[PDB]
Amino acid sequence: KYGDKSVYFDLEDLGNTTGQWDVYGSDAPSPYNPLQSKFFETFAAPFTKRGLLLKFLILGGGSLLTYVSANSTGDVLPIKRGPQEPPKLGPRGKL
Amino acid sequence: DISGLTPCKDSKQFAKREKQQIKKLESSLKLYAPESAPALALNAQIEKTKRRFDNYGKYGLLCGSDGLPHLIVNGDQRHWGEFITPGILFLYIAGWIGWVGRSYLIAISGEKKPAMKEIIIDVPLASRIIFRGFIWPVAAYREFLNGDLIAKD
Amino acid sequence: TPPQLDPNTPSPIFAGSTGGLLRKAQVEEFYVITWNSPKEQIFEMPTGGAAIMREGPNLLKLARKEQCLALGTRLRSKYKITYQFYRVFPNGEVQYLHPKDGVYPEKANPGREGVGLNMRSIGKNVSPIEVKFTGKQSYDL
Amino acid sequence: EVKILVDRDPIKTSFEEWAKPGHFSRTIAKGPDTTTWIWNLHADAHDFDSHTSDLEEISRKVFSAHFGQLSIIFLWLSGMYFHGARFSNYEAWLSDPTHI
Amino acid sequence: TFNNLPSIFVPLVGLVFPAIAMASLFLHIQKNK
Amino acid sequence: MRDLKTYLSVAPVLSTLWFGSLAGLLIEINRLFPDALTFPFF
Amino acid sequence: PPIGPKRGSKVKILRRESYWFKNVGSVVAVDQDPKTRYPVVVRFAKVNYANISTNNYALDEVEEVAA
Amino acid sequence: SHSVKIYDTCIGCTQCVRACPTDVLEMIPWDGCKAKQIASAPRTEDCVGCKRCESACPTDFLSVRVYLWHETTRSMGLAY
Ligand code: CLA
Ligand code: CLA
Ligand code: CLA
Ligand code: CLA
Ligand code: CLA
Ligand SMILES: CC1=C(/C=C/C(C)=C/C=C/C(C)=C\C=C\C=C(C)\C=C\C=C(C)\C=C\C2=C(C)CCCC2(C)C)C(C)(C)CCC1
Ligand code: SF4
Repeated sequence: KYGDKSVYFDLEDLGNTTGQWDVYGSDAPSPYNPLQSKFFETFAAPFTKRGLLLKFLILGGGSLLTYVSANSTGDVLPIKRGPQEPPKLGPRGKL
Repeated sequence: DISGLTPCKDSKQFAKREKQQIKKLESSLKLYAPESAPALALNAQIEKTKRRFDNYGKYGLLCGSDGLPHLIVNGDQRHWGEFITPGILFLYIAGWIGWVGRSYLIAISGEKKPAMKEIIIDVPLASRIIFRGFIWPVAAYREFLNGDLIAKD
Repeated sequence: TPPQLDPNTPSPIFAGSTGGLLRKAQVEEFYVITWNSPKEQIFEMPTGGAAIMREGPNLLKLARKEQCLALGTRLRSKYKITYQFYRVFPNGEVQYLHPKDGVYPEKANPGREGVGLNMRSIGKNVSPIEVKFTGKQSYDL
Repeated sequence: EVKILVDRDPIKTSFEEWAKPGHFSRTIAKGPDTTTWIWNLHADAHDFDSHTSDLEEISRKVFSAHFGQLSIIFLWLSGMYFHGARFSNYEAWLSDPTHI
Repeated sequence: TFNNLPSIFVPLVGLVFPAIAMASLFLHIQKNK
Repeated sequence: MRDLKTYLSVAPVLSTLWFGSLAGLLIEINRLFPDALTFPFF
Repeated sequence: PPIGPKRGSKVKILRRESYWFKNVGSVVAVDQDPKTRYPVVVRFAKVNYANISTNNYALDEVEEVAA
Repeated sequence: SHSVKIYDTCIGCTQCVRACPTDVLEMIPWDGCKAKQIASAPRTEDCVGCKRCESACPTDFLSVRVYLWHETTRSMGLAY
């Protein structure tokens, strides 16, 4: 009996003694409109498969990153501009 | 003239160092009255500096291109006074100390609780033992020959 | 001896602390200690704070064995009461743990056997070269 | 009520406890088995809650220790005022307290 | 396009390959046969 | 004075007395023979 | 016959794993039971790292010193 | 988990067991000492490794002897 006066070791009800309570888990039904839910369930199902989501994210993020860096003109980031200045000589002539 | 070093009584950089330090002291001597006590202390320091440089001149110190007394510790007799005559004077005194503190430790080794004489030194026993180490080298020599210097475990 | 068969006895009066059973009880073993206190009194429980154990039987569920045995030694040395704790896995199978013979382990009860016991001095252990490329170590011959 | 509440001659002034070192405890008032004894002597030197387990003796010890600390602070102040008297330019600083 | 090759490979080794290796080695770290 | 000579026999009191005497000796030697870098007395 | 050294005999230690290895000690007592493996109780002048001056030693882990 | 092996130099003083905060050790009957008891170690799986057992063993070096080994949640002193 877990609900007795200061008894907290009901052995068959070991979820209440171990602290397996859902502090905030609500079993209340779906709050969203079912048509919006159906839209998201059909349009996000392609991303459900994990082994096909990890591969997709890898080969899509790397693709977009190696692409947007390649076709980045010399206005976004200055490393692709160049010196844009006469190169100055180093110490001792150049050495 | 060993190791490419001119002597310090002949080194121009040594005399220049002397004159520089003396001018540095005199520039601090101008701010005080000539009869005042800081001025007299500065003048005493000036004579101390002058006779210090004179003594480094006369004692055979060798001065380099930087103009500072270098010590020739190799073994040349001309410079034994730089390292060996002090060095023996160290090994004597140091060997006094260790021959005393060892002997004391042997004299309080046969007590019941000999640790309460390590922290509370028997001044009579220590004063009897202290001058035993005056002529310590013959005692250490003989104890090396008699085997009393090294414990046999 | 037969174990003591942990019942649903009451617990001490405690206002709650941040030293309880977080997840080592949900998925792994947690522990429970039972002690018979002759009177109701205050005691410093090992999870931080101060609880008031009741008269007669008490029961406190703790997260690891060191809490249980620390509290037990403080009980046996300060309040002189006889403690005995268990280990309860999250599926059940409460394991009797502390005395294991009824008498405390400092007393040489017969029946308990020699396990973890080498019949040699400590420096007669062979070197690691003797037990190299073998699953055994230098202290298991 | 708040009485005076003192007692006469609780501890005998003598150098007997100056002689035996580490007198103030059980495990230090035996002598040095090792050199850790010295460190544990100085470490537990002012640990009056470890020497005697009563607040009376502890409180007397810390009270007289505060008196020793006050004697030290007064001695240090005497030193500073004296070094300002005989070993200072305090007059010359008063005459020109911006370049002296 | 040879001054553009650093822009291809520095992200692909420094951002993409570290994500690949971190993910794969985190899966290898938590695997259970 | 009994048991004061035992306290003054203790290692720190005795060490501070010995090193105060020794330091005064060295200090007064360096006053007498300042700025020494050789032993010329032979 | 009493086995081992005597209750005041000086002895040295041949135990490799001891603090007082190749160091002399004083035999306090020898347990005459022929079932105790380490009967020779020795007393040493200087403590070990555990601040302990005595340990029981075996008969073959000990050597009666000739001094 | 750990490996608390003891050796026959034990004298049966029962201090290793009275220091043990996890009941790893327990005195058993024995015939090798004046006290006629020796300290076994059945519950080695409960050993945290704190070595209070061998900080209380009054032998020349040690009789109880903790060899640190595979660390489990009981041996890593984990309440979570
Ligand atoms: C060593 C490899 C490496 C490389 C190649 C980059 C590259 C870049 N970093 Mg840096 N970064 C790195 C390591 C690296 N980082 C580390 C180790 C740290 C921690 C100190 C940082 C911290 C850091 C900060 C704090 C910031 C950057 C920013 C940037 C961007 C440059 C800013 C700019 O002018 O573009 C401007 C370009 C944009 C604003 C557009 C971004 C385009 C994104 C990246 C494309 C998305 C690709 C893909 C879907 C996601 C990745 C997939 C994955 C598999 C890699 C550029 C993409 C800046 C930035 O852009 O923030 C996002 C910025 O604020 N980085
Ligand atoms: C009102 C001030 C005050 C008072 C009354 C005390 C009183 C006490 N403290 Mg506390 N403490 C204080 C301030 C104070 N402390 C401060 C400011 C700190 C932070 C550093 C601490 C940190 C502290 C710790 C961490 C511990 C104590 C402990 C103790 C007790 C024993 C101390 C002892 O015997 O050492 C006697 C005195 C010494 C051993 C000398 C200390 C030498 C100092 C550290 C060297 C510095 C000197 C100088 C600046 C350096 C130059 C020296 C020169 C010669 C080269 C005692 C109850 C101990 C205790 O109760 O444990 C049970 C303990 O463990 N204190
Ligand atoms: C109005 C009276 C009075 C005054 C002035 C003080 C002042 C002081 N007390 Mg307090 N004290 C008082 C009443 C008073 N007490 C009472 C009634 C009690 C009992 C409840 C205590 C119990 C008490 C304790 C337990 C301790 C103090 C301590 C201290 C000193 C703290 C250090 C400080 O601030 O240095 C500032 C320094 C000075 C002002 C220099 C002091 C110089 C004069 C001569 C002494 C002050 C007058 C004093 C009460 C003696 C009266 C005459 C005497 C012959 C009877 C300080 C001097 C602490 C201390 O330092 O220990 C010594 C301490 O441990 N007092
Ligand atoms: C000369 C007079 C005298 C004599 C013979 C005694 C004798 C005694 N006192 Mg008392 N005492 C005195 C003066 C005296 N006291 C004074 C003036 C004070 C006020 C501070 C006290 C306060 C006092 C307390 C609170 C206690 C004693 C205790 C004792 C006993 C132990 C002494 C000991 O081992 O410590 C010898 C210690 C020393 C000689 C150290 C001197 C420390 C001084 C005060 C501070 C010096 C600090 C220094 C400036 C800073 C360090 C600098 C350095 C790094 C260069 C013994 C019966 C103890 C006792 O009986 O209780 C069990 C005790 O608890 N005394
Ligand atoms: C370990 C390295 C080292 C070395 C080799 C030296 C060496 C020297 N230093 Mg330097 N110094 C050092 C570390 C060192 N110092 C450190 C660490 C510091 C900072 C604390 C200093 C700070 C320092 C200063 C500030 C000064 C020196 C000075 C000196 C010189 C000492 C002159 C003197 O007074 O002795 C003279 C000899 C003695 C004091 C010994 C006398 C011993 C007694 C009387 C017994 C001897 C007689 C005996 C009975 C045997 C007789 C034989 C028979 C009849 C029985 C000397 C060249 C001084 C100097 O002149 O500058 C060059 C100087 O002003 N040093
Ligand atoms: C001359 C010279 C030199 C050189 C030299 C050499 C090289 C040497 C070597 C040497 C050696 C190679 C040595 C060895 C030794 C060894 C040993 C082994 C020893 C021992 C000893 C002892 C043991 C002692 C002790 C003691 C004493 C007596 C005192 C104090 C105390 C005591 C006890 C510590 C030079 C060049 C620098 C410079 C010039 C001069
Ligand atoms: S502490 Fe050492 S000697 Fe004592 S019972 Fe345990 S194993 Fe034996």
